[PDB]
Amino acid sequence: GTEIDSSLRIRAIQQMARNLRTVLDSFERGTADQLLGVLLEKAPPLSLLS
Amino acid sequence: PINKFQPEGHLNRVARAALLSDLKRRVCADMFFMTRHAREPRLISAYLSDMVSCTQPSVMVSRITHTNTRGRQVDGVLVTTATLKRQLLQGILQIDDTAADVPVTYGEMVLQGTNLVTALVMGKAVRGMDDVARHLLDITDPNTLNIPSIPPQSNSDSTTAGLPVNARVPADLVIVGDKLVFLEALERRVYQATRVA
Amino acid sequence: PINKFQPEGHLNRVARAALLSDLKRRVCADMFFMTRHAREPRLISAYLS
Amino acid sequence: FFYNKDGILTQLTLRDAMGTICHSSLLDVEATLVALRQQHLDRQCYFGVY
Amino acid sequence: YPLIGNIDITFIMPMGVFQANSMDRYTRHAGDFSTVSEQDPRQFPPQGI
Amino acid sequence: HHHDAIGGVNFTLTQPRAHVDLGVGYTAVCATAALRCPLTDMGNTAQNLFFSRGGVPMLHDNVTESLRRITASGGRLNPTEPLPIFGGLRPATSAGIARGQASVCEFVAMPVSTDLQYFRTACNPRGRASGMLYMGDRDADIEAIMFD
Amino acid sequence: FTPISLTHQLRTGFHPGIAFTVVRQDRFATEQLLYAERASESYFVGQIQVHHHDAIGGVNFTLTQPRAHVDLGVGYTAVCATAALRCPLTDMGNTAQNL
Amino acid sequence: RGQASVCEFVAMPVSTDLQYFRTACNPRGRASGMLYMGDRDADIEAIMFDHTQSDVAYTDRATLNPWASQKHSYGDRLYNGTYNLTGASPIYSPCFKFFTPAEVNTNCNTLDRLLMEAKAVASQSSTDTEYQFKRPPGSTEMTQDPCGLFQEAYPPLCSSDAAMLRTAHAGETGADEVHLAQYLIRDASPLRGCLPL
Amino acid sequence: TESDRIAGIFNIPAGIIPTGNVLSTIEVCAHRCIFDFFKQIRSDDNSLYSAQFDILLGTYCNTLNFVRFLELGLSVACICTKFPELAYVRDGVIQFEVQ
Amino acid sequence: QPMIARDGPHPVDQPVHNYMVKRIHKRSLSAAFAIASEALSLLSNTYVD
Repeated sequence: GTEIDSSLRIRAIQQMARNLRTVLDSFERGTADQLLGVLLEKAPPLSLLS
Repeated sequence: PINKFQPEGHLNRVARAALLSDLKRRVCADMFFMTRHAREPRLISAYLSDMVSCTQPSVMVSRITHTNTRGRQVDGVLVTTATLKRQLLQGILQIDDTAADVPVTYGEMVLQGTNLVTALVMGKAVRGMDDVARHLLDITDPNTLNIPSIPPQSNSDSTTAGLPVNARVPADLVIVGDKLVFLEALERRVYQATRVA
Repeated sequence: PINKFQPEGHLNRVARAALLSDLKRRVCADMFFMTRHAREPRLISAYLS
Repeated sequence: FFYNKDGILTQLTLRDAMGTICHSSLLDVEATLVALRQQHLDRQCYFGVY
Repeated sequence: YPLIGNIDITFIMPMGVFQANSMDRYTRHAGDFSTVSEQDPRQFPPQGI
Repeated sequence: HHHDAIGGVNFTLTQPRAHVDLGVGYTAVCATAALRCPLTDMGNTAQNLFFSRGGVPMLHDNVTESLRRITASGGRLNPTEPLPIFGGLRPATSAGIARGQASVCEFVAMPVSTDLQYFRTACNPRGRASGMLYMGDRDADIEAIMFD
Repeated sequence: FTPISLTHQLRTGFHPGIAFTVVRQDRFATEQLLYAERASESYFVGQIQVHHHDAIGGVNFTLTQPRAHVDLGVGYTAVCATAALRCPLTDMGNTAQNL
Repeated sequence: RGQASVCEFVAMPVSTDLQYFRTACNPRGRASGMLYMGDRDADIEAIMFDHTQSDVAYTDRATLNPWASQKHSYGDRLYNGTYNLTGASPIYSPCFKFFTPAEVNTNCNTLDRLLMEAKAVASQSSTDTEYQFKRPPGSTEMTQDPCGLFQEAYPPLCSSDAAMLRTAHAGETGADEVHLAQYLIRDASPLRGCLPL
Repeated sequence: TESDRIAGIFNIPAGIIPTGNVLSTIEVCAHRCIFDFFKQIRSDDNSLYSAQFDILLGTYCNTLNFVRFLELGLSVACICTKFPELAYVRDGVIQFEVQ
Repeated sequence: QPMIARDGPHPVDQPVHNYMVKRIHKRSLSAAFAIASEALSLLSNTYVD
């Protein structure tokens, strides 16, 4: 509770929150990537399907 | 082609070699792209759009900024030669406006109070030491009401004095792609009847 | 080409020689401009300007 | 045969390379020999050099 | 990024094919590729591609 | 997953998921549209067949050594000169790369009096057309097309 | 292949068993095409002081002003490209270099 | 008609593959440069001078000519800036940049270093003189220099015979490549549609 | 060098209020072999008036723009549904009855 | 920089923060202005003329 370690603790929790926000954003970013992957694996070419 | 053919970075030997061959072909081809393809305005308007939307933007702190008469802020300046300005304006690019709103005041800075004693005694200084100290103390000293809020933003608390005024100035604005840019070919306002090339 | 090529004046030998070759080519080309480019209605309005 | 700045035909012949190949630097082999003697050499046969 | 996928295309060329039939070794004109040698160095069997 | 790390602690967040294609027919159609730069070199890089061990050798070892020595001359990729026993016989690495990854060319022997019009269209390098694509009456019709 | 004999053969019309590449560097006058972004630079302007010294007629006043510039862009905020071509400054002649 | 440009002559064997000069080539006979690394630090010297390995670009041979491409060959002892044979000459050598190994630091990546070297570099010749002399001491003028960072040189419209350089149609020039023992090298420079004939 | 490093930070007097009164005013030049930086001036000197300093002209930080999967155009190609007990599913099935 | 989550034989990525420092570069601007000595003698009369 000294006046110098409080700023370091605040910087630590700020870095932790800033990290965790992008970690939770990564799943919403990667769901579309997984969908593109499984849709690319599932698709026959047009030149043989038509 | 470095920005396009490399998606992110950390290219290996093979991708860098292919990129180098593409660089050689592109720098051999697009050397005199406007005096060569003068009869095709479509190619010139296509590569000017690539030139404008191939550079990254910058920081976005401003109080009064350059804008046209309607209110749309401008995205840069495309400084030319007057012959190239005439060739661009006759048949390639389209005029968006004839007058623009430019700022007049500069915006000064000074050191006084804590910055003056910090510069005189220890030999360092910082922009807005009062504001930085106020934000640090009000995010450190009080209770949980104010501490868990550190948003990266322009902030700019207090900041007394200023002058948010604009003046209408005759200058030709063109549009390329989706960006509104200036088109100045300044040769008579400056570098006229003086010895500088 | 005199008022187009040089910005101000007092060129050196090389710039004067290149300007002189440009003068020779230009005075050889566009001397009978209205009986040569009679079919084009845009070149005459471009050189009158 | 090539073209000038103005389009005039010009010619470069072998008599022009006489300011380069007819210098004393064509017989400046000593630095080359010094650099060549400081390498790894094997015991080669001496029929054509002796 | 996906949708920047790759493809593999295989190329085939013969190297030492000599057209064995005498009726197939035709030239479409008299002086197609003339030379100075008394024997034309193109009737010989090819060795490269 | 609370897991220890080099300096501190590594938290690995794992989420499971699954997918079902609820379509009767085909519900996704892809097609190649544009062509970017070729990633490989269309060069003349001859394949060296001295990288493999296991076949019958010649009786004289100097014949094989000299044959490998002339074969290595006039080529890009070759086994290294000490011939490392208990190893993979990797080719010696080189300096920087100019125009992409080198593509090797494999050579197939065939008679001189070969119909040249066979190579003017999309042909097969084996000399006889094969594949699974031709069936209709039985199961073991793929070794009859390919080899009989 | 003695250089005196090479002089004889090159003057006469003989072709010695050698060949050359010429290398010739040429200059051209080009009109460029510069684009700059909005917040491309931060430009600091100082204060102006004068300097005094004598001259051949009278005295000379030298007004100077220090200024500093910072490029506060993360990536590249200015793109230039050569657009047009003017007349070449140099000659594409045949002037053999003398060693 | 302007400042005379000097020509430097590099010796080579007579039976030289003529197809090498029909595209953008290197006068040294072996492709060199800082642009091909990514594995170690001492690889720029192995590209330029080590002839145990093959050439980087034309990768089935060591060098086009063996008289101006080794460590201490005739052309290398004549045109390298390290040995300083032509130091007292006041005349610019146009093949100085193709033979001199440039100073290189290995800390940066190839692409950003390339963009650093692609800017408007300082001049290497003189403008006010009449013989294309060396750079005067303290002359400040910046030229955008292509083909000096790629170490290449573009062949112009040249031929060994004046007969085949022009056809009889009152119009376009000749295009036949080889007649009996002569040759006509078509233009591969960026000046394809310029420099009138 | 170390004496210059000592004198470099927190420069000499520079107009700071005194903290304690020094007694026993004697000749301090004789025992100069104490302290780290000793400088003696006769009456006045021009090195007492220095004001060079460093300045930080602002820090710039960006904020990320978070994406949502529903807002994309790729969300129309799937029917997302939650299932918390997915780890206990051995082999789920779907069925079709087409006439 | 942002992050993306993926599975398979790909290593798990963690977000990366960058710190950069740029510095200023000092230039100048100069311009001359001359006063003739006769004008200085005229403007330093000191209540004589």
